[PDB]
Amino acid sequence: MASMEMEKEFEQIDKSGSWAAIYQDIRHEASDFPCRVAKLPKNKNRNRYRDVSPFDHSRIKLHQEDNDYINASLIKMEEAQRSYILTQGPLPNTCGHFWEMVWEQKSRGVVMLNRVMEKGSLKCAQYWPQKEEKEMIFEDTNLKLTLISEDIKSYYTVRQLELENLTTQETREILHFHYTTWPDFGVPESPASFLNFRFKVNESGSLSPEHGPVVVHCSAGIGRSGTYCLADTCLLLMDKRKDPSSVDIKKVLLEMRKFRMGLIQTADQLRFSYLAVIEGAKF
Ligand SMILES: [Cl-]
Ligand SMILES: [Cl-]
Ligand SMILES: [Cl-]
Repeated sequence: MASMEMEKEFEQIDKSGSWAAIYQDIRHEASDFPCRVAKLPKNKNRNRYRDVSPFDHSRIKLHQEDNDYINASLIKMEEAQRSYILTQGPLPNTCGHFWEMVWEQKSRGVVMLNRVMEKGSLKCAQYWPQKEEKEMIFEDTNLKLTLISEDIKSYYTVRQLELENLTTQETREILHFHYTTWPDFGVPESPASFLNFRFKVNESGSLSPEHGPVVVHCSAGIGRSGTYCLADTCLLLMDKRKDPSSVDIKKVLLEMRKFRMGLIQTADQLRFSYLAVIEGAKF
């Protein structure tokens, strides 16, 4: 019943053509916090986009002795009982930092929402190994990463990776959930594949409470990644709440934007998030 209620509002926004107005209201209401660390001169080459930075209060800090900076934010959705690390696609010089973050934060799942190249432009470095016999060694952070197997499906691929801390020789299995079919322009026409992908992430065990937060990225870590986090958080809230129809997607998005700027980068992404929540509410 909460799906039919939200669907009638959705149809009202469609008929009004008010998606852009609602979206601009969100942009205007969104939190503004300092990002002084991200903007230090020494961090210039650690940011893929000069206009997308983590706030100081929620940034993930690396623990090794150097420079603690990575373009990544901890989004703690307390009522939904889930935290997420949203991060940019790693750069050629930050793939060691990325896996150091995964190790130190105890994450067991990585959700990737882009292809490495799209429309003939690079969105992310090739930060995992494509071939079993060609493992990756990150000499700066002393980590080794091996492809163990992969399950390639028509719309997404799940890879079983082994991440080894070369200092301690401890190994962990990391699952790489790679949504490979987001369209080159716009958003998916239907959220069915997106929701089936989310189900596979949530059923994998990689997001058990015993493990650290899932790491989610796209190219900047705000648009497609914001859509995934927003839909997942809203659907979780529909279980936490006594009345599932009380979940207000705009309010949830504003709460997420306390922890990372720019989440949801277009009105079409906002509409898609509503559509995904409406459909997932049925199930
Ligand atoms: Cl500096
Ligand atoms: Cl709410
Ligand atoms: Cl924005």
